[PDB]
This record gives sequence, structure tokens and C-alpha cells, in this order.
Amino acid sequence: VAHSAVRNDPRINWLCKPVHKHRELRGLTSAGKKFRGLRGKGHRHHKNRPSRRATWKRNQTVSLRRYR
Amino acid sequence: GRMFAPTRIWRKWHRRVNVRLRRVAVASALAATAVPAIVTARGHRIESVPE
Amino acid sequence: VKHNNVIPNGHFKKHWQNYVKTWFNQPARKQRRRIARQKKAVKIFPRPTSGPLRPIVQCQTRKYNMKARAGRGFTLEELKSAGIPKKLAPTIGISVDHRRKNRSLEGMQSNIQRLKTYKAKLVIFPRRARKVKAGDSTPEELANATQVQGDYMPIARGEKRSVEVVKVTEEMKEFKAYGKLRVERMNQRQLGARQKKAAEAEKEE
Amino acid sequence: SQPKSGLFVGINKGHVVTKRELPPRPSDRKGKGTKRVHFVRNLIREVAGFAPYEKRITELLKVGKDKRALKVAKRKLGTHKRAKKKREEMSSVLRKMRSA
RNA sequence: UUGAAACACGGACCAAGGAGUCUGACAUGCGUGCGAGUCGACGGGUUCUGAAACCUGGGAUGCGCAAGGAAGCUGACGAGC
RNA sequence: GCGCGACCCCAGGUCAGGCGGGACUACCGCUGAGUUUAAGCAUAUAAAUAAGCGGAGGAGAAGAAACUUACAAGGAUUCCCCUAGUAACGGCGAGCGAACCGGGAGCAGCCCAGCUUGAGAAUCGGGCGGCUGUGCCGUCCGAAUUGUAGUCUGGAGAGGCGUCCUCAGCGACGGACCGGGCCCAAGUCCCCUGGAAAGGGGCGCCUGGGAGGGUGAGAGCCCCGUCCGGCCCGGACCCUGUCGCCCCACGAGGCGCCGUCAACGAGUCGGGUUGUUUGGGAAUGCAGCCCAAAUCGGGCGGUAGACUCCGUCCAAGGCUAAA
Ligand SMILES: [Mg+2]
Ligand SMILES: [Mg+2]
Ligand SMILES: [Mg+2]
Ligand SMILES: [Mg+2]
Ligand SMILES: [Mg+2]
Ligand SMILES: [Mg+2]
Ligand SMILES: [Mg+2]
Ligand SMILES: [Mg+2]
Ligand SMILES: [Mg+2]
Ligand SMILES: [Mg+2]
Ligand SMILES: [Mg+2]
Ligand SMILES: [Mg+2]
Ligand SMILES: [Mg+2]
Ligand SMILES: [Mg+2]
Ligand SMILES: [Mg+2]
Ligand SMILES: [Mg+2]
Ligand SMILES: [Mg+2]
Ligand SMILES: [Mg+2]
Ligand SMILES: [Mg+2]
Ligand SMILES: [Mg+2]
Ligand SMILES: [Mg+2]
Repeated sequence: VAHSAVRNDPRINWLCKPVHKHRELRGLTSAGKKFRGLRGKGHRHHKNRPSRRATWKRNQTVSLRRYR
Repeated sequence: GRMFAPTRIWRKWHRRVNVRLRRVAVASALAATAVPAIVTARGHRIESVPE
Repeated sequence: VKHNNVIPNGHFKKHWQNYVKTWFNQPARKQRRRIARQKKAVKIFPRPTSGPLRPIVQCQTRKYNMKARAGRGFTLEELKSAGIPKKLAPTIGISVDHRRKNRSLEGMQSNIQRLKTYKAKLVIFPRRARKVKAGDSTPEELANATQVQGDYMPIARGEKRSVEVVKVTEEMKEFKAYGKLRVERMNQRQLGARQKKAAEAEKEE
Repeated sequence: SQPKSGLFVGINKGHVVTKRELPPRPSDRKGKGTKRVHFVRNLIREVAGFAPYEKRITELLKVGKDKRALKVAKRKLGTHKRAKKKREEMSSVLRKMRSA
């Protein structure tokens, strides 16, 4: 992503942005999308989106509203 | 040491009143504004006011 | 545990105090969204602040199929019947939904009329100063144009209550409403046994 | 289908509304085999050959053992739906060869 | 503690700190408002000391207004002493 | 007595470049307990948590249905309310526990691979030179035919025909948002007390300014400030508001018909078995190993199975704001 023949290709510029550093170590390649349960959409996969731990945190939260 | 039962931000700070009970109380307050004896008793100097 | 009370079932055995969500930022949320809406309104002026046009759909699931609500977007057939090209609609303020279907004629007719109703009261500025191409408008029209706000095409959720008066006729009084329901339930449950006895007829008879 | 009966119970229960016909969609040809793809896939078959289980299946189809041809296919491929189809495919290959 | 002046334990003295609280669910009682209804609690609008106040939605959100059945299902024809 | 060309490897302090480490609020991946509860305890619970190992950004992740539903059906992702302490799961014990529908916040969809330049690699990098300089131009080397560009992505599309209908940019001034510096009302009048008047009494004044602070005791008027605004300097901006010149096309796109074609991701899906995980129960996801596909075909319709029908979607590649 330092090669100029890459930086001038519109279809692959996305890989030069800082948000794509070490995609494989964060589970964001095709294999990563597989073992993260993201190949599938409905029930049978709903707990994996945004992430299994993000889903768990949301279900753990105690929401104490002002007027309750 | 730490205090007994340390205060937490999830105390119940704000309490709810029924929409209708709020309106009833405003009505009572408005009426009392029209009674000279009560406006006097609440501490307002109303002694040269015409009406 | 003691005296006649309800069986206690509170789910407080984890580290729940680490995931307490309080709402002290609720008034600030309203203000940020208001500023966001207000800032968005200027950057889209004169386009309406409610957004693009949404079609009428019936809700799913028995409990709600008698109620109409806004759907994602118009189908391709609704767009083509009203003569709005596929790739022009989002550019003029009309959402599209390449996924929705038209199984019942009345729904398709209703949403077609919205597109003409929208097209009737839609005005479009030219892409440059003086050139007037297809679909543009008269200068008089473009001065009378303001940023409409709110719901410029409201959706009535369902059928208005009407209690008419008619005459109760002899056929009406003879009709057995309960008898009809029980015989129609009967047919449903005998459907297999009837079809099987029929089916075995052509197998043997 | 014909719309519902207008009654809350029974066969075709539900709310009457004019049913309509939906034009073919792309992917209503999804899976339809096509010429050049089949040309390529046939050609590879002679170049590549047959898998050992595909060889075993035809042998029993050649004896006449339709059941075991299916039963071997199933333990290999996994499901009755695929095993049924692969047996028919082997039977087809068998009828384009032993015809002459 | 059955029994303490106890050959039962703690206490040299003084100052300051020091222990039934907060939260969620439910229940009875009491107070307030409305009442076959009742909640505006997620939002929206508006608001110039106010993160307040005030308006709005609900034609079906919660609870109540109907129950018995495992279920398929059926669902209170009007009280006398 | 050779010199070839390519293949796969060398070594270079070769030209030019990019890598590692740091911080913990929130985010992504892995790994992973026990205290505790069950009035004992082992499944269970604590917990898919703490600790451990890594990876990011200003947000991250997710995202455009191989989705739900069974309805007059709906239609990407995320978040809130409700569903709901519910269906389910559980020494069916202690306990645990989602999703669909519905209502809101915010809404946006895109791009590849493959049959399809063959009269022609039309593509791209680098050195060098020049200029208007985040780039463009010339030229020489090289990458690449074991495939760069263009078309095309199922919602389609390639073709064919056709009245038609649609397309080029730079100026000039600004408005907004961003930072900064300055300027801005009126008593320190008379007596008393006091070390000190900012206290008391008298007489006055400002107030779109009686927020706050300082000054020798409760100061609107002593000073800085506050209200209303005025001014001068500097930015980033890529958003739109108007005046100026330039006039978009035989290319592409839309739309009307046609029916001839119509290509769509493989040790992957899918099945078995093992372990883990889940509310997921003849098996929710994931992972090991074994078997191992199809193209009137494939994945689903929350009880395993065979057949007939029906609804539904199209995986195995990628990007994508906002709430
Ligand atoms: Mg004793
Ligand atoms: Mg003694
Ligand atoms: Mg003792
Ligand atoms: Mg002692
Ligand atoms: Mg004390
Ligand atoms: Mg109600
Ligand atoms: Mg693990
Ligand atoms: Mg604990
Ligand atoms: Mg224990
Ligand atoms: Mg214990
Ligand atoms: Mg023990
Ligand atoms: Mg940790
Ligand atoms: Mg992202
Ligand atoms: Mg409830
Ligand atoms: Mg758990
Ligand atoms: Mg001053
Ligand atoms: Mg004085
Ligand atoms: Mg002061
Ligand atoms: Mg001043
Ligand atoms: Mg499993
Ligand atoms: Mg992504």
C-alpha cells in the first residue's frame, strides 16, 4: 500500500486507509468473517452482529432512565 | 476507608408526576393568585393595588 | 424466603453494577439531534426535511395487517407504471426498493397514485442557470418554492370508523354465522382425510 | 393462487384482494444450465475422469442394483437429495455409453 | 445467658470519625389524580437565569377491560333466600 | 573452445520507499479461571466474566438478505422503547433467557471475477526533462498475454431496431461554520463609626448590564468583568448564493418493442463425528478430522424421516456515511 501503482487504483485505495491496518489480526478477512459467524444473516446468526461481545454487553446493560 | 453505602449516580434523582395531576395543581395555583388574602399571606406587599 | 409473596426472580447475580446505563445525557441528546436536524435542513434547502417519499404498505402478522404504514421504497413496477425511470427516482426525492413485491392489485394502484401526486406537486430546478432541459420548471415556479417541513404526504393508518344504517333483510336474519365458522373449520381438518380417500380412489377404483 | 375466501377460518382463509401475476425476475433463471458452461463441464469429464465412488456407483447401476447405487451415493455425499440426484446422473452417463 | 457484682469476655483517659443504606421486582396499608379506563415513561415541538417548565402522539405501547384447556379449541342466555 | 533465451534462487551500506514501539475511556480478535450461589456437591452458576496475548480508529464493528414470515405480507446495517423476565433452556433445581412483529433516531447504496481489444495492452510503475506543479506533458527502461484497461454484477445484462429524451469547466464576489486581539453604563458627593467604609443616615445616577471576581468589614455605580453589540487580523474550507465566459452527443445513458442468448465465486457448500458455545430444544454458531457436491440447481420455512405441492432467498470475493 506504499506502491504508487496501488495508490492510484480506485478499486484498491480502500486498503491504504489507516482503518485497515492488520485486517487479519482483527478477524476482518474472509476467513475472519467465517469464524466470526458472519456468513449468514437471520436468526441463527443474530448474536454475531455487531459482535458476539457487543451483543452480550447490550443484553447485560441495566437501563435506569431518568423517569422510571 | 470508604464510606458506608457509597453514594451512586443511579439514585432516583427525577420523579414523575401524572400529566393530569400537574395540570390540576397549576389550576389551583392560578386561582389562589386571584385571592387578595392569600397573596397577602404569602408575603407580597399588596396594599395600594387597585384590583 | 418467607411470607406469602411472589417467587423472587431478580437477575442481579452478575457484575451488573459495571453495566448500569443512566440517562443524564437525555436532554443533551435531544439538543444534539435538534442541531443535527437544523444543520441538515440548511444543507438540503429547499428539499423537504422529512426525506424522500415512502409508499403505503400493509404491516405483517395478523395482529397488524389491517394497518397501513410507510415502507422502504417503491417497487420497480410502481416506478415504471408511473413512468419514473429507475435511476432517476432517488435523484428527485423518491426512494426505491428493488426487493418489495406486488401480490395484490389494490396496493399497487395506491402507490402509483402517490407517485403522480408527488410528481404533480414536485418542482425541479435546472442543472445550470438558463438552460431548461427535460423535467425542469418555469422561473415563476422556482421562486414560489420553499422548504416544506413535516409530513407533506401523511399516511392514514387504517380504515375510518363508520357505523352506517341499513335494513335487516330476511336472508341476513337466516344466515348462521356460528354455523358457517364451525363447518368451515370442519372442512379444514378433514382436508387430508377427504383428499386421501379421494386419492386412493384413483389408485384402486 | 386464487385470493383468500374472505373468511377468518377454513381453507383459503383471509382477506380478499385482487391477486396478481409477478413478472419473471433475474434469478428466476438461477440454476438453469447453459450451453458453454455445460460444454466446459462435459469436456473436463473426459480429461479428468471419474471419482472412485462415482466408478463404484455405476458398477452397481450396471448390475441393476438401484438401491445400493443410491445407498453408496448417500454415505459419500451425505444427503438423500444429493444422493438421489447423483445416482440419476450416473445412470444418465451409463445410458449415453452402453447405448453403444 | 435459665441465671452476672462475678474467680465470664470487652473497657487506662480525651477529642474527632464510626454501622439497616441505595437500587430492581413484588405485596399489604395509606395519600393524590383520573376512572372502564389509565399511564406521554422511547420520541417530536418548543423553552433566552432552567439538563427545568409547557405542548404533542395512542385507532389499540404496558396494565386493566374474560375465562377454562396440555392442545386443537370453545368462551359467561342475565338470581333467589 | 561458445556466446543464447527464459525458470527458480543469490548477494548488495544498490535507487526509492513502507514495518516494529507508546497510551486505555469507548471498539475488533484470541485465550481463560476460581471465589460465590445451589443453605452440602460434581452438571449448572459465577461467566462466554477477571486476569493473560494481540489489533485499530475518531469512533470502531456491522451492513444492502442463500432475511423474516404465514400476513391484505414485509424488505441493508446500528441504536432506544416494546416484545419480555416472555418462547425456550435448566441436578426442569438454584436459576437463566433471546428473536419476529410494532413504535421511534437515522436512512444510501455501491464494485469486482467469469464467454465477450485482436485490424491494435487501448492499461500501469520508474528514471530523466519541462510546466500550469496534491498533478499534467514528452521520452527511455520495465511490469503484464500464466492477463493490465474497458464492458458487466442478477435489481440484471449482451445483442438488434427506434420518433425520441439526458450529458464540458474554469473564473469573480460572497453566506455559513473556526480561531484570535481590542472597545464599550452609572457616586467613590455630604455627615457618623471604624485601623480600613465596601457599614449606617442624606442626596443622586445606570440597568437589553443586580452572572462572577478583586479591592483594608454585606460595593449595581472603586477596578476587571456582565448586557446589547461594534471593530480589526487569520483560517480552514470543497456546502450553496448570485453575476462572466464558455454551450453539452453523433460516445454513453434513459425510454418503447423483441425474443435469440443470458456465463453469476470448490477441499467450498453440504453430511458424519468430536469439543466448545447458545434460549436454540433428534443438535444455535464456531472449530478439528473424515467423506465430499450440484447447475430443471442450490440455501431456508425453530421436531429427526420419505413423497406431492406451496412461500422464500442465491452462500462460498470486496467497499460503504448517519443515527
Ligand atoms: Mg451457661
Ligand atoms: Mg465466683
Ligand atoms: Mg467470647
Ligand atoms: Mg482488658
Ligand atoms: Mg462524633
Ligand atoms: Mg390503552
Ligand atoms: Mg474459547
Ligand atoms: Mg461475585
Ligand atoms: Mg455451596
Ligand atoms: Mg453457604
Ligand atoms: Mg464447600
Ligand atoms: Mg481483560
Ligand atoms: Mg468500518
Ligand atoms: Mg407484562
Ligand atoms: Mg449465560
Ligand atoms: Mg465599568
Ligand atoms: Mg459609603
Ligand atoms: Mg462582592
Ligand atoms: Mg465594563
Ligand atoms: Mg454443537
Ligand atoms: Mg466492512
